[PDB]
Amino acid sequence: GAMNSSNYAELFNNDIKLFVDDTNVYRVTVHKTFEGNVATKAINGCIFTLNPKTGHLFLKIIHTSVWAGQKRLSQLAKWKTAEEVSALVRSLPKEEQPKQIIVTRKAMLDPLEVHMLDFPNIAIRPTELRLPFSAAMSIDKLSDVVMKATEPQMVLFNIYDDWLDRISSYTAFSRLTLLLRALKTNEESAKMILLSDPTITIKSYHLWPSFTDEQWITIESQMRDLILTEYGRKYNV
Amino acid sequence: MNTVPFTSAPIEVTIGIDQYSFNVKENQPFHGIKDIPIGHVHVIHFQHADNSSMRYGYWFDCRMGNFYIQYDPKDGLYKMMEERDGAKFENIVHNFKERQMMVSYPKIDEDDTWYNLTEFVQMDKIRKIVRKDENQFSYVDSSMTTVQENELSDPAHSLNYTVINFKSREAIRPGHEMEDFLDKSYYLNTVMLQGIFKNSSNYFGELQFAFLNAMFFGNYGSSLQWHAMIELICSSATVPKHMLDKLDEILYYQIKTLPEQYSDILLNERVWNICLYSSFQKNSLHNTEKIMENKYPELL
Repeated sequence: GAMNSSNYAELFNNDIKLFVDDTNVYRVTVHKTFEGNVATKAINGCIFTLNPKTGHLFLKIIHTSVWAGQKRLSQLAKWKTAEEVSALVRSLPKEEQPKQIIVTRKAMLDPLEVHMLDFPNIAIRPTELRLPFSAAMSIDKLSDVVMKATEPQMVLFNIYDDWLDRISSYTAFSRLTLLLRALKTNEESAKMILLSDPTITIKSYHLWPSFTDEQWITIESQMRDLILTEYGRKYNV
Repeated sequence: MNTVPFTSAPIEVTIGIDQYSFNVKENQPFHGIKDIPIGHVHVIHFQHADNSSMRYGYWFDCRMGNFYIQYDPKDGLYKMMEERDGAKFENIVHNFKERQMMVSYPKIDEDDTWYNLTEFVQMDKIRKIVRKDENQFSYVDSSMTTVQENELSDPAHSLNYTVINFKSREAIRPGHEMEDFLDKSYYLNTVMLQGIFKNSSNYFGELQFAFLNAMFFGNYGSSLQWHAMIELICSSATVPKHMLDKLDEILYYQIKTLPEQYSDILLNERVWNICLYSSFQKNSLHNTEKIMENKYPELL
């Protein structure tokens, strides 16, 4: 059934699972034509496929060439997402294949179920969680590899850097979703909080800055304050 | 004009013959149904006055043998049986007719309703869906489950409808996932029509039989099968013109015949809304769309 606030802890057990978010697969800029009509121009996208226990991210870059001469692209985007996830599962050794795949958007369920018919024992699940994985393209190094792609490409990352040396998967996922929620609500403010002490750098092999345990607590505080501010800056509450 | 005599009517019961029905009282001197039109399958069905769970009946064709009904006080139901002695049977039917203890199949001459509901239905196809090879007639009731329902518990008492599943390897060619899911033409035309049914007449025969079992027995699995076979046609972009024209007639007579008060439990909102308003065939069922809009505008 649906992944929710009640069965959250299941994300960090020893059954292999992946989250799949399709919100950055089909990306456009909307513009005026010479005649004053409106048109879209596609830009490179990505599937965000994440093991929440290990932090392993399978970032499948979706090059604009995929869309050439195709109709109903927002519908096609779901099927192409399901095709690439099913190709990723088939590419993994049997002992690495997920037992469950959780889709962040209910519209992915039928496309993924139909592409995964060869895998009847892999459970395809929706979630009642409102996860901020749309903000993945606010992580500079992920945005950079997507925009620079000249052809279809899979890039592998650990979205937790080295955090699992010091904290549990539960806590790392909580840190990740807080960072992404802040980046989603006020990107400029979030980026400023992360990159305001020049002495704290991002290692070449990392996505996020090299914060000490104490600095992560301060950062996490600043992110929460930003999310509440913006919720009052917003809602007139 | 054939006859199905009744030995007796020891318990109060509503007896149906096709779309007609009449109430018989406990020990009423009722001895059967005469003037049954040759050339069609028929169904004789029962609902006991004391217990509406007992809702059941027999598909038969009088061209295949001499059939009669006899109440079994052990099994507590009206049973169909074949009389192999032609002369004994002719003599039973002649006596009961002489004493006018038989109801007459009450067909209006202008009225093609039963032909229209059973046009493609053949007794040899019924006997493959309902397996009891020692009898030439077929027992169905309210509670019998389909092979499909039993996959998702007694195989001998099942309805062997053709399994239709839109999210199956049977329905979806490897490499044509989106195409086959959004346009079911390959599944309809290659797998089901050419592959399994062999022709449209056998497909329509199963569809019509599923409807009739849903209507006469409130058989839920039958209703599921009727809707799946409609949806498979309506969800196909490529259907022969003759099949669409025939489907519109078939559904028109089914919707016309359905009791007004059973639309809520026998009609699936999603399937009908999709078939008439969203599907490839949204504009190919003119008669069905008009009767549905005039008779069941709430459902839509």
